[PDB]
Amino acid sequence: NVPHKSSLPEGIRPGTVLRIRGLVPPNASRFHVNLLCGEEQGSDAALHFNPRLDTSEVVFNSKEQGSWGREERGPGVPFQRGQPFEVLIIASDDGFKAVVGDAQYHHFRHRLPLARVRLVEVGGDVQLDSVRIF
Amino acid sequence: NVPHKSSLPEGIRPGTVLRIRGLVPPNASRFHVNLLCGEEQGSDAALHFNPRLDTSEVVFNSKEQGSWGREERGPGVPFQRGQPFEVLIIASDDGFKAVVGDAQYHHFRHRLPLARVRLVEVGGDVQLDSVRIF
Ligand SMILES: O=C[C@H](O)[C@@H](O)[C@H](O[C@@H]1O[C@H](CO)[C@H](O)[C@H](O)[C@H]1O)[C@H](O)CO
Ligand SMILES: O=C[C@H](O)[C@@H](O)[C@H](O[C@@H]1O[C@H](CO)[C@H](O)[C@H](O)[C@H]1O)[C@H](O)CO
Repeated sequence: NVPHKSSLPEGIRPGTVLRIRGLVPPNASRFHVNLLCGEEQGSDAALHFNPRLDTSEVVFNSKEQGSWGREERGPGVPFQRGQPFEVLIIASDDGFKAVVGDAQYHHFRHRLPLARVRLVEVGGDVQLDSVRIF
Repeated sequence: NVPHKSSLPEGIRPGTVLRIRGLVPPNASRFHVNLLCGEEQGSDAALHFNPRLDTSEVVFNSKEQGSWGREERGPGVPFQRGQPFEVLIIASDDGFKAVVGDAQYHHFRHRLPLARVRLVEVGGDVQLDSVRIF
């Protein structure tokens, strides 16, 4: 599938909503949504949101200087192979709210300053219908 | 039609998202989304968002101590009688972003402080499928 990768040169601020609509392929392993602080491979990640169909979990984390932080896991897995989905990633002063379907799923407190984010990437085993930043 | 009215006793903040899904009746005239600062119908309004199918405009305004402020109008009318719609009202530190469909429609600067909001009303000529505060 074609991934999404787009620059946020003015950054994101509290009140930013990333809306992602798509379908999990029937043979999917994992896909990811990253909010990154640079363009180079290995750049710091303010948020890594990683639905894992192969291991029935959704992992949240950050990355600084090449190292992963403490993993946070949401409750259950609100994604199914072969099914469409809608995700909101909502930025506040305190963190990122992940909404899947009709309910908040998990809240990830900021570890890196939000002002460091300047790129969004959506990739892995996912068919994207739309990616929008409001 | 059945309206929505729910309390926000803790107020709202940058990163609050109101997601409204519904259908505009085929003979609709107007409907509204209000963020109010009290429990009475005449309570101050931090946001009054008023799609008007009868006069082909969408009006934004605030109300304080019984008086309306300066009206703001969006570009065109992204609603149609008989059609379903999705609206996001997204709060930032600077204002409310109104998203309709796949695009930001208008940005309305705060006239009232966010901390004063404590009620959300959705009513008028509209059929509501979902009202959520994220
Ligand atoms: O934590 C242990 C779990 O068993 C597993 O989550 C971890 O995997 C990485 O997790 C990263 C996010 O913390 C990121 O997703 C990366 O891509 C993954 O390889 C570990 O490295 C070990 O397997
Ligand atoms: O032609 C534009 C007019 O300015 C018209 O829009 C005004 O309508 C009110 O507008 C309010 C929001 O400003 C709110 O919607 C109220 O319910 C409406 O009666 C009123 O006739 C005069 O103030």
